[PDB]
Amino acid sequence: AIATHKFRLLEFTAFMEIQRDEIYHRHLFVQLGLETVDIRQIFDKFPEKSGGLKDLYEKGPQNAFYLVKCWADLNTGDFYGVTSQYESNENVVLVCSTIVCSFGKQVVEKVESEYSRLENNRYVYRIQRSPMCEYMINFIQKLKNLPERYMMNSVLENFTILQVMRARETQETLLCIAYVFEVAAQNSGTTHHIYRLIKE
Amino acid sequence: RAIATHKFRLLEFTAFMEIQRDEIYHRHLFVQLGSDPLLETVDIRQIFDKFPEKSGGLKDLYEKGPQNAFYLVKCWADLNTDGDFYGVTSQYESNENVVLVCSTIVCSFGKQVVEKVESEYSRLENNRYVYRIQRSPMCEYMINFIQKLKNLPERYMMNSVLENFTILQVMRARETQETLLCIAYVFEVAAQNSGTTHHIYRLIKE
Amino acid sequence: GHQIVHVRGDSETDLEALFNAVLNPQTVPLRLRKLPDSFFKPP
Amino acid sequence: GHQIVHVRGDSETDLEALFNAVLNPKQTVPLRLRKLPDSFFKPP
Repeated sequence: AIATHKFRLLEFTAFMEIQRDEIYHRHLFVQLGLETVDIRQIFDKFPEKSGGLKDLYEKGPQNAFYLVKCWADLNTGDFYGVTSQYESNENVVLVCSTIVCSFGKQVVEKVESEYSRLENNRYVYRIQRSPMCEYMINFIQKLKNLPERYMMNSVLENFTILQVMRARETQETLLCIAYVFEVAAQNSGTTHHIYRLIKE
Repeated sequence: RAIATHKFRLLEFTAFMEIQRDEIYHRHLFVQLGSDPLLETVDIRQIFDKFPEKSGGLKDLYEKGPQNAFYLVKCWADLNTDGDFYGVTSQYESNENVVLVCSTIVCSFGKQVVEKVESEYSRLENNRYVYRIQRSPMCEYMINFIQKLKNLPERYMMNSVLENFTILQVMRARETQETLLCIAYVFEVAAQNSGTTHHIYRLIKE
Repeated sequence: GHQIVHVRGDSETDLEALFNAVLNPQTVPLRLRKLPDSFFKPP
Repeated sequence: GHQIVHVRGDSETDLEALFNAVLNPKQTVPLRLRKLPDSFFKPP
């Protein structure tokens, strides 16, 4: 599970919704909710200036860092978005930064924040239907227009996403997730592997 | 510019509403900042109870400093609008390339009721870093407040209602979380035949 | 897409309370605080 | 709403560059040549 002793990811769903008259359809691109990966193997696929993956890892806590290898389902819109849910044993203002990277450099940054709701003695945070940026929508559409999955995976070799979840008051890293993608096979849904990031 | 430190300054702050009917556009200015007078001072202890005083509130922000970044603006907001969109356009300049984070806290009875957070990356223009928050939409609480204040038959009732309303704007550099500027706002409604005017005060702790 | 807005859950009743503080009533009015004369006089 | 989005000024040309890296090349090491577990390349 993507979790520390104090904070955890409960769900991460990236999707598209379509409404045509009395027919609704929702398509899931990615849906979350362990083996290890040496983080030095991925440093050059993410920004490495101040506040980069290396900087964040050194500051710690090192147990909050994960790498997700996802096979995104492109077999399928009115709305492209992401809904996520988190839990904490401390009352923080959750700040989620999502960095869309190409060639290891930021091309889009999304910043969102959520106040807590006390439910069953825990603090729950829900980022409801966060709209995908136009870069991501156009990227999905252009990848889908490629005639073969092998070209899609080659293009994806230079694409990554980094999510950094922080407590607003202290600026501490609560969780950090690096994402690498391939496209799911035609007869398969979205699947993934989750890895802890360590130094070997 | 008056609302400034030696590294960061407010160039413009315009709160407005606009309407467009049949391609004819009209804009109304509620507030507009930016031989200008020498500034007067206000003891900040006289306004602490009109703003949040928990962790990270006005008193804690002032103690952390820099104290020269804190200002109080007394506004006479123009409510004589005689809207499709209600918003605020602001512009700032800095001698350092920060990621500007602007937090606007709408307060009633000294407590936060709405928080708006916005951030801007700079543009280098004439050897300075310029930040522009263009057409920031006003929250529904502010739109309904303006409309309900305007539905009161007299300006005296409007000013009495405003006695419990304040806005706190806190400008920070994202990387260091340092306070670049902090502006406390207090309002009255402008007289029927007048436009928006204001006074700007430095905040001190004598 | 260009702003984060956190609205208190009771914002609608809070707006009604701002009006009812006057229409159907402790905060110290500004005129009773230690402030320059210009504070109450528009330029 | 609840989102701030900062888009790089050349985002449209950058998206085209992601595709042209494959379709019209002119160097990043593929994951298949790095030190990663075998499961990284095999969907569950």
